[PDB]
Amino acid sequence: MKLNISYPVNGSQKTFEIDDEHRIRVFFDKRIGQEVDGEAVGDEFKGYVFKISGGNDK
RNA sequence: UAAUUCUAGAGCUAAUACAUGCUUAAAAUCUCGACCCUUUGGAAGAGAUGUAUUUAUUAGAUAAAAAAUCAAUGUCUUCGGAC
Repeated sequence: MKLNISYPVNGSQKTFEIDDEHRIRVFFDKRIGQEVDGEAVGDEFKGYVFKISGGNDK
């Protein structure tokens, strides 16, 4: 599953690709318009606050 | 996404698009009525009046002559009020 991630202060954006299962399910059962924490998924994402704003299925 | 004039997230800037919003003659006429001190009174001041919407109520005259009359008045006053 891809991850279209964007930073709207610098204006840059970057995609990301992750493969396992257990890091994903923090996202699960969430409507869009709320936040998560990247420490649940990423050691490179310590302290990071997100928000979910769209997707596309298979 | 195998795919069709399929489309998602993030970042910019316009209008005869979208949303708001000022300017201006003088006159007249109505209602309210500070006061006034009086007869038969007259008055400051105030506000109202574009067009469009809806309802109610008036004008939108007309076939041929002259008095008596109830008063009011325009007027020469003829202080009669006839006209």
